[PDB]
Amino acid sequence: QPPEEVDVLVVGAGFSGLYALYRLRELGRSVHVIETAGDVGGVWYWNRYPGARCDIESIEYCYSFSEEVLQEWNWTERYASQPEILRYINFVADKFDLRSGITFHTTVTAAAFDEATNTWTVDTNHGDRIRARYLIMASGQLSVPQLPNFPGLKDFAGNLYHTGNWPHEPVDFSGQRVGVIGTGSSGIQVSPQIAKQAAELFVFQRTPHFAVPARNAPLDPEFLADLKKRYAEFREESRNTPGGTHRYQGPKSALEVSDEELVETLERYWQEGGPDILAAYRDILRDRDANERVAEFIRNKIRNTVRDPEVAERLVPKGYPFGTKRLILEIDYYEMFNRDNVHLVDTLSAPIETITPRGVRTSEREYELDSLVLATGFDALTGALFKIDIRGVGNVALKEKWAAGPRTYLGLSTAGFPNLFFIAGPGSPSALSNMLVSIEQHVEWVTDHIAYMFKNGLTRSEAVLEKEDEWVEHVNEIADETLYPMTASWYTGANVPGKPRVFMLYVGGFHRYRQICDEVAAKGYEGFVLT
Ligand SMILES: Cc1cc2nc3c(=O)[nH]c(=O)nc-3n(C[C@H](O)[C@H](O)[C@H](O)COP(=O)(O)OP(=O)(O)OC[C@H]3O[C@@H](n4cnc5c(N)ncnc54)[C@H](O)[C@@H]3O)c2cc1C
Ligand SMILES: CC(=O)c1ccc[n+]([C@@H]2O[C@H](COP(=O)([O-])OP(=O)([O-])OC[C@H]3O[C@@H](n4cnc5c(N)ncnc54)[C@H](OP(=O)([O-])[O-])[C@@H]3O)[C@@H](O)[C@H]2O)c1
Repeated sequence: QPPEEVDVLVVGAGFSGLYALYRLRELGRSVHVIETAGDVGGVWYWNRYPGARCDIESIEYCYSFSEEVLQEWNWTERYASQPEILRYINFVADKFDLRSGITFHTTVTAAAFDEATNTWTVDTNHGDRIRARYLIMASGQLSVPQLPNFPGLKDFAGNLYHTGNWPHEPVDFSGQRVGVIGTGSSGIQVSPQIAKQAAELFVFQRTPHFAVPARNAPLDPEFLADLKKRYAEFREESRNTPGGTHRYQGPKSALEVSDEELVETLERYWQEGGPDILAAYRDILRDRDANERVAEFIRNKIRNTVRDPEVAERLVPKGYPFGTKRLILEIDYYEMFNRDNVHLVDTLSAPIETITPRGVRTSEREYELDSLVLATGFDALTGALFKIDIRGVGNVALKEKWAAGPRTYLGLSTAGFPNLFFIAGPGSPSALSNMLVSIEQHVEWVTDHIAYMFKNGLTRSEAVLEKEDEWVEHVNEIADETLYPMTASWYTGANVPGKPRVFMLYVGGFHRYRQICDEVAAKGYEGFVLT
């Protein structure tokens, strides 16, 4: 399959890769995609665990580049399940004939820039060697699964799973003793599903994460049909926001309100369900005292959800500000702890010492299990790039240049590595926004930039070192006026032993970040040198 030479090579056929392929084709450029999976979808291809589902409403979490897709697709529920989102992606891939520009089952292993010819040379684990003028890394944010770091993993005699690499056949847990290690979004979704089959489920929790009710519901096909009438308009309202959704931006400070107004307001959000409570007051993510008032409200709801008070109290998040680890949407997760066959193992109080052939040993006891499910997250934001031998000008490795944390101009490019773009990764809003908004804007800005280079007969595009250092300082400085750096999250690299602890995302909001990108492009790509 892959061509020997191409204007642009794209790595990844998730949402980012697919749109890049599509837009570059519309721009008359030759383009080709390489993708490790057997088919399209990215995260929605790999994460097939039971209960997988989006936590941005279906009507917002979708593409907007095609009116036809917008008119014809029918979402069915407030939050789409993984199988549904996979169906939407295959729909889009079919409509635009995308598979013809993609090599599947192939991992990019190395890429090196050649200064003499201004081109990337890209190698794959099949021994393919492709020459591209431009290299676009659409390889994802949460795409390399992280195992936890525990001795004895290869000794466990039962069945071992990671939610990011879930089998393609359903997994039958009927009558088994099952462990789940991890209580982020993945563990919160997969656990209630396993609880329904397992003889016994042990949920091994380290830090409790904050979760609020999803309140999933059927979508009214009326509502849908009206939405369709003004769908493009509705999406531009989402693009003019900090978060890339219709979330209300609460104008008040959580400190200014009385306790009663605070409870009556938070009750409304709690009842309506969904993540919008994050923007209920302007300073929840800027001030510890404001944050703590909302945090206490959430924590009280949790204590009131679980009958046994001792168990309830082990579920209550402590030690970090609400919203600074990704807020989770839960569906009958806290309720699940009321069931007889469901056990919370608090591993802050009894740390896991080892996995054994039988199960898990903590400092207090051994748990015998037939299956162990790892909901332990991902090597975020940089994990997928670091799996590739990427070499830039003067043979600098990206893995070395970014060894103290990612260094980029606008998150889009890094100096010393010309003709290379990252889609929706570090240095940009990325997962701080609805990713379909983040992704569409980067794919357009990059592919426009490329078209602009061909139009003008230029062949080399590079971020100016001083602009990149200035950008990094800026990212760091605005993060430091929020509570985000205060907490060990995958946003700061806490997912991975030994990884540098640096908050990796642009927090100033999608809207502002887009303003800045447009202004840069409008000045002919200021902070880039084009030759
Ligand atoms: C389970 C899950 C649920 C999510 N829910 C939401 C949500 O509700 N809202 C939201 O905004 N975001 C969500 N996200 C974030 C998600 O990352 C984005 O929404 C979006 O799906 C990412 O798209 P992408 O194409 O950029 O990357 P991906 O979907 O991850 O696709 C990248 C692809 O690149 C491939 N690849 C990587 N390295 C190589 C290589 N070296 N060679 C070849 N191929 C390679 C991978 O196999 C993968 O298929 C979720 C993430 C996860 C993991
Ligand atoms: C709904 C929806 O859209 C959806 C669904 C799924 C994913 N997503 C998106 O992807 C992101 C990642 O979510 P996730 O759940 O896969 O990963 P996580 O958030 O990194 O939680 C990892 C968990 O494993 C625990 N843990 C880690 N190491 C450990 C160890 N050594 N020992 C024991 N435990 C270990 C870790 O414990 P602690 O103390 O917090 O480090 C934590 O409990 C999400 O944020 C969304 O962006 C969205």
